[PDB]
Amino acid sequence: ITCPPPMSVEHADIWVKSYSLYSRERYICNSGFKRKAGTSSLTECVLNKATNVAHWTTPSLKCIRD
Repeated sequence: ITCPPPMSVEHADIWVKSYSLYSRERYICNSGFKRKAGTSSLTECVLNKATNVAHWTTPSLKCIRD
């Protein structure tokens, strides 16, 4: 039980080599960028109780320098 590709964020990178059911990942930001005051980039493989496949939340993320 692996997940679909996490394709979100915008101003950030992630690496997760094999995914997993009920796995948490945070975005590394873009090259040097910081999370703005309050933004959360927690992409968690949450079981959507219908599709039987854990997908990757809805994280807003505002990675802006520095």
